[PDB]
Amino acid sequence: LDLDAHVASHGLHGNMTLTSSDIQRHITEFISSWQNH
Amino acid sequence: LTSSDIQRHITEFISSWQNH
Amino acid sequence: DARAITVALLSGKYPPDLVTNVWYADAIYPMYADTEVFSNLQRDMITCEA
Amino acid sequence: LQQTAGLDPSLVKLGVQICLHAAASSSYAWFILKTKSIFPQNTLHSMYESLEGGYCPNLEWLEPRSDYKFMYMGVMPLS
Amino acid sequence: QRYQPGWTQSLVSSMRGTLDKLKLIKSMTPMYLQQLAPVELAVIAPMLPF
Amino acid sequence: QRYQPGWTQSLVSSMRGTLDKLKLIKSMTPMYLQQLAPVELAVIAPMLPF
Amino acid sequence: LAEMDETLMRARRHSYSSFSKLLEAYLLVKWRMCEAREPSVDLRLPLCAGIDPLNSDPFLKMVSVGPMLQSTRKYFAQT
Amino acid sequence: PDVLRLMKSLTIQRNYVCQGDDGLMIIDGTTAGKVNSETIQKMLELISKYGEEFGWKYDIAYDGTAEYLKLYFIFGCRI
Amino acid sequence: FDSMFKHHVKLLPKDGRHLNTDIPPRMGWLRAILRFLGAGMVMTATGVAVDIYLEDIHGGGRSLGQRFMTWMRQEGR
Amino acid sequence: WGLPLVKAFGSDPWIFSWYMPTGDLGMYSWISLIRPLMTRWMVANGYVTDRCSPVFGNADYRRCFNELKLYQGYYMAQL
Amino acid sequence: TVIQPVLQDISVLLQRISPLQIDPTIISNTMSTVSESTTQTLSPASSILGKLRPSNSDFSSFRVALAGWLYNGVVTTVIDDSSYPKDGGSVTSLENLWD
Amino acid sequence: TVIQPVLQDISVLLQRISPLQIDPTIISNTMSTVSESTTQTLSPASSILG
Repeated sequence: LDLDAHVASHGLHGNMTLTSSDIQRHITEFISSWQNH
Repeated sequence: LTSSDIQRHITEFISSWQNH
Repeated sequence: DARAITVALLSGKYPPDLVTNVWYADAIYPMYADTEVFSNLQRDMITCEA
Repeated sequence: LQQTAGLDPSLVKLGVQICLHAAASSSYAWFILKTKSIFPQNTLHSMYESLEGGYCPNLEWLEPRSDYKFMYMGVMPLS
Repeated sequence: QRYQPGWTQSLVSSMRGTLDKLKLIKSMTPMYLQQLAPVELAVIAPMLPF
Repeated sequence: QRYQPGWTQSLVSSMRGTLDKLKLIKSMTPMYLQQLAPVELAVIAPMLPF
Repeated sequence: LAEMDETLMRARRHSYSSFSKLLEAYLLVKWRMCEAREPSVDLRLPLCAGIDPLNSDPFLKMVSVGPMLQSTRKYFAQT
Repeated sequence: PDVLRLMKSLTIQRNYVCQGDDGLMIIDGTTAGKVNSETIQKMLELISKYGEEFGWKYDIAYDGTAEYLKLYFIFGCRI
Repeated sequence: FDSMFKHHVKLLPKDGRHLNTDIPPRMGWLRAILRFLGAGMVMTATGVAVDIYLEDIHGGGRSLGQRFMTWMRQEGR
Repeated sequence: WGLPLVKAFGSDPWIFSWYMPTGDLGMYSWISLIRPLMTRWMVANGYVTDRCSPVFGNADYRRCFNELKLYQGYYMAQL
Repeated sequence: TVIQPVLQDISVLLQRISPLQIDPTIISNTMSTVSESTTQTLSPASSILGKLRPSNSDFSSFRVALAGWLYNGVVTTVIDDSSYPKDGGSVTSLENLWD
Repeated sequence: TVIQPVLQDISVLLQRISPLQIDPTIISNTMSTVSESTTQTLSPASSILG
């Protein structure tokens, strides 16, 4: 509770969301994979 | 004014894609 | 890409009732009417001439 | 359609011209019926008279063709 | 003997079954390559631009 | 022989597989400790405040 | 029609505590996203008109998943 | 003779797809490119003549485009 | 969608087997259901298709199966 | 009914695609995508409770959904 | 860049002349019969089916490889790096065995 | 308390200089391929990661 004072959010994994950067990172890796064969 | 083209619209997006 | 070569090696298939001497006789027929080779020969001659 | 699909205004003007001509005729429906094929006959049916390049997909029709089994291969450069 | 104990018993059987399947696949490619492909290449060769 | 009878055979197989995985891990650390880390320490040592 | 209206009003004015059992069951499952897939077709091959880079999301979904290359009637005939 | 060879190279189980009054004929490209358009034109004239003596009016289109069930394809792209 | 059902919705966690992600042997139909959930999650998001791995089931597989069977029996009333 | 959202619960705009499924499936999907943001938004607005939930932690969803009419809309969409 | 299109043209010609057709469904049908238990963490059949779909489903390197036999004087066809395991692999990993 | 900061300083100096860095995903990737049966109560691969 006091550890990670208020960002505790008991669940460790699965707490990620979709907001912005995940989309862009997926695009970058996808385009790299396309360009490297 | 600024009715440039549709082909350049297509190519500009692709150029955005290829950049890394 | 090897991973396509293996697929090609593993999944070849013929038409059900194949008679090769007929299939090839049909397929090749048109491709031996063209005159590209004969023009090429004259081109090589002119190259050596020049 | 123009605002939603980003149509070229020049073509939309031609469409409006056709609609107006239909209105100014003796019968709107009859006119539309008799002139329904200008856009296809002038764009789709007369396309690529002089071809420069591009890609065309490589598809294969397997057996039995009764099964409608097609498999995708790749792209072939045009000429 | 020094790799098998790391795998469960069922997985070994599945692996061997899959390998047997792959060995006896009815792929028509190899005999095509052995018998017909050379004929096709021979037919094509003189008409190449290069 | 006097400890494995308490365990299921599949569990024993999984344990052996895990140990084999751990033994053959591709960790580059021991090489770094054996070959390069002493060089780094030798380079750093004279410049220490202490 | 009055039956319609009163039923909808009854549904709206009421207060609830949960979704259907199926959705409550579904929410118990959580996943983990990872690295992107591999391209299914070439990125510069036109397949459906309008589905192009100016129409990003459909274009990306189509090139990541790939078009359905087999007719649906026969596919669901065996289901 | 070109028309004879073409017709003898075509069968319904391989080349013709029909549904109601709408049908499609596929001419497989030869190893030397694609079939000569003049031969296709004379064949089309033959079908047009053949339709009349049992009272069928064959509306035939040959413009380098594929249409089936009001779906339009050009160079492998559906419009 | 078929190939994406088959080879892009992984019902095993990437880091290895977890305690809750175990399917009871005679409840194999859950393997069919969870594929749809993975598909919905991957397709709803904007962008490219993404390889997805199962992470965790809160109540464990057995509890989910019991809830599903309860719904299956209670419907049609 | 299958129409995607644009931006809600403080999330980023245009993060959903209309390949969203309909009915319970799409609902579950978008909740799964934005569950953490939804929880933080819900807590920050005073919708706080003490009974920890497997899905929403300590968020008082049972009342926020009722007042946001989300339960009501979900249930009347099936009439 | 100069030579590759020649090989591509020869490949398409060979495709158009050959009676052979590539039908990947053979592998799916034959693997649809292998016996396995549902309680296993690993499944060889599912993995192998997953690994046989080429990137972009190009299926064209075969005809190109056949065409290359005529020009080994100037062109040396090789297998790309991307087909190899990234870190060299390990025989304990089934994926690497399939590779 | 007097010596511990010195060790921290040397540690960060080594950070700035070493070519070695850790990727924790190695362990997870290796353990992802351990063969085991889902009916077992105990999972060695899960326990070692934990």
